Amino acid sequence: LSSSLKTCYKYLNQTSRSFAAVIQALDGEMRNAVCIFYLVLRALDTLEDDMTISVEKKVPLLHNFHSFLYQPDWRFMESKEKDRQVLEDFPTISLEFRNLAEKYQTVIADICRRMGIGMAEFLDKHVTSEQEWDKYCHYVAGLVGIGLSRLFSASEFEDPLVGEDTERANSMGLFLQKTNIIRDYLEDQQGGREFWPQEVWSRYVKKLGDFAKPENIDLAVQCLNELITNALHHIPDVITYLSRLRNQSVFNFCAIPQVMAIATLAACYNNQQVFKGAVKIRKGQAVTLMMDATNMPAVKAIIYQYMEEIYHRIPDSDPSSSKTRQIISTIRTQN
Ligand SMILES: COc1ccccc1[C@H]1OCCN([C@@H]2CCC[C@H](C(=O)O)C2)C(=O)CC(=O)N(CC(C)(C)C)c2ccc(Cl)cc21
Repeated sequence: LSSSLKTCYKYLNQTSRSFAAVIQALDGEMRNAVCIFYLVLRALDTLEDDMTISVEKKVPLLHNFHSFLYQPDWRFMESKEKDRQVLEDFPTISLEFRNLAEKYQTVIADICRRMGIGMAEFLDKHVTSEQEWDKYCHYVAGLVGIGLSRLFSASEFEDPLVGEDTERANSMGLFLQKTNIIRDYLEDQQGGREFWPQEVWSRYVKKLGDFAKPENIDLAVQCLNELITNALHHIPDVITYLSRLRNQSVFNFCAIPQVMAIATLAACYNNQQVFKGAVKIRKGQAVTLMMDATNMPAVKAIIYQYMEEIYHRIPDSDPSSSKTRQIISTIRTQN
């Protein structure tokens, strides 16, 4: 490994922690292409996230980020976020980008161009409709699923359908992103961020911060249940997506995040604790999920088990109850 690629893997371990191993297990040219894409997206996210960067400066940064990949000297020295090293040392990451085969460079660049446009559009707004929530999630997450899929197909480790079916790929990203958004309600509130869709929360309370107050806990949990029900709608696509993967290392890479998201949603379902802190699955639970999630029968078994758990906890008076039961039933009877 060049020193510059070695530095990239150091940043990958610093940024992705124990998921770094799963990336490092990817076969052949996939390994480096995903590592670099991971880092480049981390840089883009860090720009988007940084509230100390003004809108007039942020918009050009997001629009032009795809171009910076091709500018050997481009870096950004003014960030105040946790992962700011990937921006300060962007030249090292962009050098390794430019060492990828062109078929992987062009995927990453195109994705960054489109994600930038979409991120720039949401600087000025909160998410209103569920349709807008899917549009926002496409920009920040769904496009990541689509990019990764295109790397898998372009490397020829997976059939071209994996890269072409943008909707199944998009669903992979939306499932993770909506799960994060749901779970991070309170941490977001405290950082002054709002991602729950206004059209949903506005039917329970007047302001989204209201869900943190004790008198509204019943309403908060109803909204939580409704948004979780929304996220579950992506699981048929997730199953379809995973069922097409033929490469073991790619399977594990895609499957492990999804089962951990499923278990997280199950933990969060009808759970007051979402409104008081960060509900997380136990480390030993996570490890077992990661070790188990390596073939379709086992992933389906995990999904069905957590969905049955949710099913049996649905309160009769929950306003989303028959929608929750309906999507769980669809998932169960598909595979
Ligand atoms: C659409 O996303 C995928 C599709 C197929 C395969 C992998 C991913 C995903 O990585 C897995 C999620 N993840 C870990 C996995 C282990 C448990 C960890 C935990 O905190 O519990 C979280 C990540 O660190 C990265 C991440 O969150 N995203 C998803 C986003 C885009 C919704 C923010 C991500 C970013 C870039 C790249 Cl190159 C991949 C990924």
